[PDB]
Amino acid sequence: QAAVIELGYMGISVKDPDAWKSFATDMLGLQVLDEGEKDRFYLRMDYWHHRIVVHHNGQDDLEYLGWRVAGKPEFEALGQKLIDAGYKIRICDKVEAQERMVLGLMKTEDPGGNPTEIFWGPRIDMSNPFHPGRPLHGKFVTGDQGLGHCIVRQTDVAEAHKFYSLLGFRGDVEYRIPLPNGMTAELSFMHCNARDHSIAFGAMPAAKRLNHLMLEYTHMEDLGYTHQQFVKNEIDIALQLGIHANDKALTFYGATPSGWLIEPGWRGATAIDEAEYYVGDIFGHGVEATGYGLDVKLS
Amino acid sequence: QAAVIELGYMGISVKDPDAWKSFATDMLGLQVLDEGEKDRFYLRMDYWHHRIVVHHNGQDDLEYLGWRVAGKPEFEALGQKLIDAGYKIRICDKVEAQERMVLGLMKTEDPGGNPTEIFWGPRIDMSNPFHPGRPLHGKFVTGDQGLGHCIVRQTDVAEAHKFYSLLGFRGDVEYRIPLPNGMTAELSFMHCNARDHSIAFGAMPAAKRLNHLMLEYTHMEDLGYTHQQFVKNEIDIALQLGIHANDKALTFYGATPSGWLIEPGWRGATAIDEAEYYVGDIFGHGVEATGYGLDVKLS
Amino acid sequence: QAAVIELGYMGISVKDPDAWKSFATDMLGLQVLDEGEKDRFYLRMDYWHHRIVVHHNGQDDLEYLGWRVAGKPEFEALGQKLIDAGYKIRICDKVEAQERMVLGLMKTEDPGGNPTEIFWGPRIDMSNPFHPGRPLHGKFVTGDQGLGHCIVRQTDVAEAHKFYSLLGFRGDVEYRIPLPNGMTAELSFMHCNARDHSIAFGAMPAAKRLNHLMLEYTHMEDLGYTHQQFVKNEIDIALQLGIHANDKALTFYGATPSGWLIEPGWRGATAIDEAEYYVGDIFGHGVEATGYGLDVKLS
Amino acid sequence: QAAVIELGYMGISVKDPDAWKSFATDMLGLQVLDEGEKDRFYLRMDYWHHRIVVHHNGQDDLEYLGWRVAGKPEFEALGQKLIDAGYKIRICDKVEAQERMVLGLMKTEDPGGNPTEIFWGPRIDMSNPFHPGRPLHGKFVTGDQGLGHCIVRQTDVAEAHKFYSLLGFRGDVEYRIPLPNGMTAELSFMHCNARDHSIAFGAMPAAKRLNHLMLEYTHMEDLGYTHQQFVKNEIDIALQLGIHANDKALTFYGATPSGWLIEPGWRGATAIDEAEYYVGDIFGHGVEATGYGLDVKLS
Amino acid sequence: QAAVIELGYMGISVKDPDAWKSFATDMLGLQVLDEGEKDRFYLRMDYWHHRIVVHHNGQDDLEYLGWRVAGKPEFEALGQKLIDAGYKIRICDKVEAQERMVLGLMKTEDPGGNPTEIFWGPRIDMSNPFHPGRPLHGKFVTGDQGLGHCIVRQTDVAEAHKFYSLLGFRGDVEYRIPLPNGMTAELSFMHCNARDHSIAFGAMPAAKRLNHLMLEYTHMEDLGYTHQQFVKNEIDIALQLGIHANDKALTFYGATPSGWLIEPGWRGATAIDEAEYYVGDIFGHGVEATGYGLDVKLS
Ligand SMILES: Cc1ccc(O)c(O)c1
Ligand SMILES: Cc1ccc(O)c(O)c1
Ligand SMILES: Cc1ccc(O)c(O)c1
Ligand SMILES: Cc1ccc(O)c(O)c1
Ligand SMILES: Cc1ccc(O)c(O)c1
Ligand SMILES: Cc1ccc(O)c(O)c1
Ligand SMILES: Cc1ccc(O)c(O)c1
Ligand SMILES: Cc1ccc(O)c(O)c1
Ligand SMILES: Cc1ccc(O)c(O)c1
Ligand SMILES: Cc1ccc(O)c(O)c1
Ligand SMILES: Cc1ccc(O)c(O)c1
Ligand SMILES: Cc1ccc(O)c(O)c1
Ligand SMILES: Cc1ccc(O)c(O)c1
Ligand SMILES: Cc1ccc(O)c(O)c1
Ligand SMILES: Cc1ccc(O)c(O)c1
Ligand SMILES: Cc1ccc(O)c(O)c1
Ligand SMILES: Cc1ccc(O)c(O)c1
Ligand SMILES: Cc1ccc(O)c(O)c1
Ligand SMILES: Cc1ccc(O)c(O)c1
Ligand SMILES: Cc1ccc(O)c(O)c1
Ligand SMILES: Cc1ccc(O)c(O)c1
Ligand SMILES: Cc1ccc(O)c(O)c1
Ligand SMILES: Cc1ccc(O)c(O)c1
Ligand SMILES: Cc1ccc(O)c(O)c1
Ligand SMILES: Cc1ccc(O)c(O)c1
Ligand SMILES: Cc1ccc(O)c(O)c1
Ligand SMILES: Cc1ccc(O)c(O)c1
Ligand SMILES: Cc1ccc(O)c(O)c1
Ligand SMILES: Cc1ccc(O)c(O)c1
Ligand SMILES: Cc1ccc(O)c(O)c1
Ligand SMILES: [Fe+2]
Ligand SMILES: [Fe+2]
Ligand SMILES: [Fe+2]
Ligand SMILES: [Fe+2]
Ligand SMILES: [Fe+2]
Ligand SMILES: [Mg+2]
Ligand SMILES: [Mg+2]
Ligand SMILES: [Mg+2]
Ligand SMILES: [Mg+2]
Ligand SMILES: [Mg+2]
Repeated sequence: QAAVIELGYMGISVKDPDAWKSFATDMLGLQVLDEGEKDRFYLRMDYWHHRIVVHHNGQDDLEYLGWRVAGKPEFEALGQKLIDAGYKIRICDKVEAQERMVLGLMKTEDPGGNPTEIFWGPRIDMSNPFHPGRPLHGKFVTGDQGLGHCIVRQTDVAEAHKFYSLLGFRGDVEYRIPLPNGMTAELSFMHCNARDHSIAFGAMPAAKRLNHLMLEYTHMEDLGYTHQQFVKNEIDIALQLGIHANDKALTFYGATPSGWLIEPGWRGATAIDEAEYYVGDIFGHGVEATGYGLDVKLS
Repeated sequence: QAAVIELGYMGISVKDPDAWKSFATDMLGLQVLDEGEKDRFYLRMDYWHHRIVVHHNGQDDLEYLGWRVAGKPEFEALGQKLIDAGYKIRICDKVEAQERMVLGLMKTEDPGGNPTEIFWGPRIDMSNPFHPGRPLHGKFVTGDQGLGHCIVRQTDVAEAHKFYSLLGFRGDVEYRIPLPNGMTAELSFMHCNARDHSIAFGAMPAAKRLNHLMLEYTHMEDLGYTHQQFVKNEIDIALQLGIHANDKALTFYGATPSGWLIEPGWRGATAIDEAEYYVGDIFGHGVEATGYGLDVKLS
Repeated sequence: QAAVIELGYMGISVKDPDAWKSFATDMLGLQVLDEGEKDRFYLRMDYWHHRIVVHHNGQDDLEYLGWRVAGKPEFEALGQKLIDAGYKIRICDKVEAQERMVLGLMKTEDPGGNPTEIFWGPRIDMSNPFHPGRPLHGKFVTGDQGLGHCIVRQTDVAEAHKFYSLLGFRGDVEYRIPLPNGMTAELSFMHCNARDHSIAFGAMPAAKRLNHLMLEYTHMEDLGYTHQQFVKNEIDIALQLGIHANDKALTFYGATPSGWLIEPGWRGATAIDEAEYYVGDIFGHGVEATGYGLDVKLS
Repeated sequence: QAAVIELGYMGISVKDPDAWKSFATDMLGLQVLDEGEKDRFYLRMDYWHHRIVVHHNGQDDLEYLGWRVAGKPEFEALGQKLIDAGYKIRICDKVEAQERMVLGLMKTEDPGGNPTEIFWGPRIDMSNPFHPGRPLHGKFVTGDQGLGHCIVRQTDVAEAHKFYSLLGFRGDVEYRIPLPNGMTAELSFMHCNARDHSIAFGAMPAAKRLNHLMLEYTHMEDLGYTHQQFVKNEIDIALQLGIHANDKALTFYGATPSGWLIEPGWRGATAIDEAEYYVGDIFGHGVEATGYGLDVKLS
Repeated sequence: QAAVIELGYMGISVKDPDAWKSFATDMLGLQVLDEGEKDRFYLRMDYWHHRIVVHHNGQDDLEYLGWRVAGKPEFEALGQKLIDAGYKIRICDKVEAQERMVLGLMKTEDPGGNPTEIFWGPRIDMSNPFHPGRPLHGKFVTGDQGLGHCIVRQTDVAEAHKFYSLLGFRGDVEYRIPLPNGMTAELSFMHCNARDHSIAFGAMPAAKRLNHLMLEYTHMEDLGYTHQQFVKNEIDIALQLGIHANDKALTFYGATPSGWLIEPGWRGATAIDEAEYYVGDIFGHGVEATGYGLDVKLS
């Protein structure tokens, strides 16, 4: 059955490109690639030409998520599936596909308004191995798991679930978290490969499309050094170190120059098709810096 | 689903059979088998009776590619599939099948005019283990991967892709290579088993059906010795040693007595169903000898 | 898809039960189980209550082959498949099923006239571990591979193939063996599990239903001792020690007291779905004693 | 502790070099190497320049056994050990060492009169991989196990044992075999590496220094084919196929053109330091052709 | 027994430090570390503070080899062993040890005049992971194998062998290579850990202490890219790509800015204690650029 197989790339727009270059390299160990374009640069994690496009003169938010399918037959099948179900899509011409450096490209929006791209045939620069922006003990976990995961804004969880399910994702409510005001927040997490989740959401108020992006190190030492960099440089940590009940990953959440959060992590477990839920994390992920997309403790 | 499972055998015709015997044995380590026929001999690589038929009084080009299916049910299913799709096929009688030493045989041509045979039931001489034409450290990689791969001539890539897809192959454009004249050459690569590719093509001008045949050694030492044989004997090397971005194989391309190229290699990676593309090889495969099927550098 | 999964049991009839008890125990290492019945006894190989039923006052030939399916749903599906295709079957009542010690039983004949039973739910005596009729270094290869294999008589190979294919077997002509008279004998071999073949046949003249039964030792030492027993006791060996091209097993063929052959063996390879053929065995299996079901050399 | 580590090479002399070339290649699969010397040629089994030197104008017997030590320090230590114990040795000059193609060489005789050489630094031709004299499924077992083993003549087992023990071998009486005349033959077997034995002997009357040489195939198929070659060509088999109780190897013993026996085999077990004994082999090794070094059955 | 366990560090002096920084980073992928010292900088390969010290205002040759022992007890034992055998050593004070960044240090010269240091307790910067001077697919092989190997000048091979044997190395003559003038060059290779050799030499005329330094990549792709860098930048290659008979490594030899050779390589085999010799390499290592420390082909 035709399905999305990974979060292949994403685009963000920023107001301060120079701050983003220093942040990405020094704080995270990502590689900056500048192709001489006036309005954008790239961040690499592996052999792909890029994983993140960073657009200038921007909004400090997500621009697009790029979801990969295996090839042209799955691209065509999924496109027709979306059309048959009543979703509005546009099949892109050669110029637009070349902009993203993919062989085939279609554009749509998810039910929450998040620009969503489906593509086949990423550009891989095997001649240009990843070279991190600071020394690293290891590298990033990508491969069959794609670049990482995001929590994005939604207005109707059922509608969002319908859309991502059509795309081949699996998952449902995995957390029922008590809120300070007596309500219970339901968070849904969906997978499309071995990464425990690639997309997640609730129907929570949010000023930005993007709540956080999670990037995963192969080595615990790089995660620890990254955490220390945030502390040393007095960068806000919204949720402190902890371990998630679903994916078993060791992570924290820190501010980016755009105000949405980065979640550096290590040791994510394999996705499971069998739905379960929790009322909190294993421990940690307590609130430190207030006033971010995540103001409430997870355990 | 019924599908081609390997490149089982191939036939070539040559103007100089004696030169071909010395080339195949000394330069490559293939085994010559002469069954006393006036007009042909065989080259072996493994337990199969043969992998290559070498016809005399010839054209210095490919005569046929022989694609294996698992058995009679898949043979019949694929035959009917070709007929239903409007392709012209001929089901061969016992005499023609016996000529190829197979249990069932059908003949057609691919959209580029390359004679294409589909068969089941190869003859295996378990009593006669491979005995290479020169001493070898190892042997050849065949088995589930078939004999090797070819690049062949096509006039319409989309039509070629349709035909091979019907036969059960998977793959698409994997290289977009800049050409000296400012154009971009698109090369497509298709697999039917664990070998990264078994057939590949672009819509490129070509005097011969066959651009090159790739044969894979189990041992790096045999590849190195083969490379040294080409250098020592001053045989043209069209593309020097390098590593492909798609299959990760260490290979070079040298002249055969027929003028098309042999690509001896080592360390091919497992095929992947997920389409990606590159703008060049990892490195190497630079042009040395000019005037062959490949005049342009691959990295 | 519903299919036969193993040769579960078989029945033979004999004129000399006492000779058969001594032969089975001393020459082969099978276990004799006598349940006090006037007209039969059993031979064991493993935890099954039995693998071979030996009927008295007999014909020195095969009485029935018992083919297992996984359970009742597959039994019912296969029964209906046979009926729909025009084959005559009888679904057995409780008394007949109890005679065979199975939970469900149907009876038919293959196109060559060989009585064929299909059943589910064999009786396993876990409380009664196999105890061989002579000391053994090892045991027998059974399990997922069933008891062994037989070559049986057929009058029309295509009809036989159709029947066994309906039952879920796979396989075709694997040998084209030159005969002394200038003809070529075609032998077909079919599998229904990991055993390289469980049933095989050609359209060859035969006085008996059963040409041979093959039983496989886990240990080479037991095969060698068995071979030595045949030599020491001057029991006819029709085909001497050799190795088959298809299953790679080390075997010989010796006379039983019933005149059909036993093929003791060791080291059978895993079945393959990809059809190939040979013109002889790896070596050995030359003719020694003449006048048996196999009078012609296999290599 | 300084010790012999393998049977590295051996020398034989023959009356019929041409018969020996055909025998070694066709019957055994050894590689003939002729360096243009008037009086000798070589047999190869692996990457070593050679394992067996075949001298012309000879006696149809063993000329020397060449025992390897790890290096110069062990060579010197063992030389001094032999001198201290009262054995007569000669340290060879450069010319004599070069004849054997070794870096250091000493010559002596064992207590039975068998010329015995101790050396370090064999010549290995890594550029020249083994190329068998007939097609082989596999190759030979050499490496840490050396070339094979011999039974040689002795007049005093205790004296022989003392000598080989000084050289670093371990082992003792492993067989007490009943003889037709009512006596019991004691055979001793000694190891110096993982090969179950490299040298063995009893105090038995013998016209030749060499009773037999055992060579081990990696693949059972090559052993079987070799056995079939002896049968087909009507070459005397002194002891038929069987399995040894000590090393668990499948072997037979056949005549060479020199009248002493070759023991082709397969599946030798790892040497053990713990002494045990047997009164016969597992089975087989019965007498067929009479009048050879071995006239008595082993089981 | 106390012994040297690896080539831990080395010092070189150069006339052109800027050329060396560009060469080391771009051509080899080494990491430049400048600690602000006026007269030296460092090259890193791994977590060690450094592996190579590069001194300014120099002689374009080796300054010292630094051989590690396990700890203080082995340092003291080896020091006393050298004194007892009549070698001149100096035990260094704290200032000299701190210069090398080691816990204990002694200085001597080998019999060929090559400055030789023995130390315990290297400085490891676990906080500062290796960051190569160009992007790399992999990293370097160091660890238990130390930094690499050198061939250095000697005037008396027996004396050199005595010295290195006292230090705990093992090895002897491994090559007897025919020279153009009819002589035979003997080369000796010694190991002190799993690296096939760490030091090697003959008694050959040489203008420099250092003939070559070998550095080993984990990944074949980095070796290939390095080879391509030498070709592209028209840097002299003295011996072309080939494989050594002793260590089985794929290597070539290229000019450094100091005129002695670097030998980049991949796939070195484990050292063996059993001495063997060869008359050439497996193949390759033919002469290209003349006028370097190696003017003669190795195969
Ligand atoms: C900000 C921006 C710039 C270019 C694009 O193609 C896009 O999608 C967004
Ligand atoms: C919500 C939104 C609107 C426009 C943008 O360019 C963007 O990144 C986000
Ligand atoms: C907890 C949360 C915060 C912001 C979001 O956009 C979301 O989907 C969930
Ligand atoms: C649950 C799961 C695990 C691994 C996968 O590759 C996948 O698609 C789903
Ligand atoms: C592994 C670990 C250690 C300390 C923490 O506070 C935590 O959340 C996790
Ligand atoms: C509650 C939760 C679980 C896993 C995540 O990756 C995350 O961001 C939040
Ligand atoms: C040249 C040639 C000869 C015989 C054939 O069967 C064939 O296909 C081609
Ligand atoms: C193009 C072509 C035509 C005829 C042949 O026999 C051949 O090998 C090729
Ligand atoms: C690059 C190339 C050259 C010749 C061909 O026939 C082809 O398909 C591709
Ligand atoms: C991609 C792939 C890998 C292995 C196979 O056997 C196959 O058919 C396809
Ligand atoms: C492994 C390797 C070594 C050298 C080369 O030039 C190359 O292309 C590959
Ligand atoms: C560009 C390319 C990649 C892989 C191949 O086998 C080949 O011949 C060419
Ligand atoms: C001879 C015989 C006896 C009983 C049976 O049930 C049978 O099938 C055959
Ligand atoms: C052919 C045949 C007929 C009756 C039997 O009982 C039997 O075993 C065989
Ligand atoms: C060779 C052979 C002999 C007897 C048979 O019944 C058969 O099917 C095949
Ligand atoms: C070819 C094959 C191998 C194993 C099996 O279990 C089977 O049913 C078929
Ligand atoms: C393993 C083996 C040994 C001897 C033989 O004759 C044979 O056929 C097989
Ligand atoms: C020719 C052949 C192959 C395999 C067998 O089991 C057999 O009985 C015969
Ligand atoms: C017969 C013979 C010839 C030369 C030798 O060196 C030797 O030991 C024996
Ligand atoms: C006993 C004996 C004597 C001389 C030889 O040359 C020989 O090979 C054997
Ligand atoms: C049994 C035997 C035969 C000959 C010998 O030389 C020997 O040592 C033992
Ligand atoms: C008994 C034994 C086993 C292995 C060896 O390497 C050895 O020297 C001894
Ligand atoms: C494995 C084997 C088979 C038959 C024999 O006679 C023997 O000795 C060994
Ligand atoms: C009795 C015996 C055991 C092992 C051998 O190798 C042999 O030649 C004899
Ligand atoms: C050239 C140089 C400079 C400082 C040192 O300590 C040394 O050994 C060499
Ligand atoms: C031979 C030599 C002399 C002095 C040095 O500083 C040096 O590096 C080498
Ligand atoms: C072959 C060679 C060249 C230079 C040296 O210093 C050496 O020891 C060996
Ligand atoms: C020969 C060898 C192999 C590994 C080692 O660690 C060593 O010291 C020696
Ligand atoms: C692996 C390899 C390939 C080509 C060569 O020339 C060589 O020496 C080694
Ligand atoms: C002849 C040789 C072998 C191995 C080496 O590392 C080397 O430099 C030279
Ligand atoms: Fe997250
Ligand atoms: Fe190719
Ligand atoms: Fe059989
Ligand atoms: Fe023996
Ligand atoms: Fe070297
Ligand atoms: Mg989940
Ligand atoms: Mg592909
Ligand atoms: Mg089969
Ligand atoms: Mg023993
Ligand atoms: Mg060595």
